[PDB]
Amino acid sequence: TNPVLDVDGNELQRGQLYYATSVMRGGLTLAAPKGCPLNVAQAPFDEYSGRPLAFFPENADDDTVQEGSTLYIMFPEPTRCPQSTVWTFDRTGGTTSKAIGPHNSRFAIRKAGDASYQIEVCPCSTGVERPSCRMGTLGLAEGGKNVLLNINNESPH
Amino acid sequence: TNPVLDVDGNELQRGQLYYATSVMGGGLTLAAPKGCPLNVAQAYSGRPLAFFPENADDDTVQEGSTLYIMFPEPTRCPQSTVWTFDRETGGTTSKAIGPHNSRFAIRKAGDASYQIEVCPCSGVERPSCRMGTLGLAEGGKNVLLNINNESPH
Repeated sequence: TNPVLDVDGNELQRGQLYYATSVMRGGLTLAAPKGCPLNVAQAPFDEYSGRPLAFFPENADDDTVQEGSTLYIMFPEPTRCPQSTVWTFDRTGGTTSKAIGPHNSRFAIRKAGDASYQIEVCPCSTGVERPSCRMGTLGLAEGGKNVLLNINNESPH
Repeated sequence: TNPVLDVDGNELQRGQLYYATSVMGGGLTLAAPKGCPLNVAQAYSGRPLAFFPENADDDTVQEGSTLYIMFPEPTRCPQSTVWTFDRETGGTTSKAIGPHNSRFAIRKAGDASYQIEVCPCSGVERPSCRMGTLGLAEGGKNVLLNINNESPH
């Protein structure tokens, strides 16, 4: 079909760590003030490569992530907030609080991937949007005409 | 200290996925009725685990030093897939992280003798099989011994 590749030329595997490193204006993190639900945001300083992401297709298969097929995204690291590190869309931006739902549509928790300077994210089932940097306390993710292009590079290889 | 080896004689890493398989039957999963939150349960080999020392150091899981345990997998419940002793007396799913001093029922520990075990540290005791629909996890004197084996290696 059309798998999503990493910066080395290799496919994306489910449960494996990748950085959402940006070819645009770095990676993504979990950031919110004071309290709790962390919101998905962009990494601040310059050593901040970001936090590693794990992508999980909805159906068990050959565990390869493909372009356009729906999935779940999560930061598989423990956080200071009790909410799930899996991505939710509020309808606002992306939060961390996501259940999983293998029924019919209406579930602002399923994302997807599609190409352009690499791949992109689509909060879609029948197609809703394509997130971009919010921009202003934290570089949150929303949806725009100028959209956040990122390349997925693997944490230890 | 002494590192927790996995079943192949190799150390436990952090982030690396491990199945906490029993020794006499099944691994650990997340389980509850049709209502949230989820509790750690026993049974398949279960669900994979992930261990995170509270210090970013050698990146080895070692005997005694505290750590967080998480299921790095998406769940049907909004709560964190990181462990949290409930103290009201099972293992739940509101895993926060705390660098403050003691009184934090989320950090755990490893203890040898099977091979390794678990402990709620910040210790109180060692978790057992709870048997409280599905078999949860409580701390007791009839401990639950598990062994850590790796998922694609």
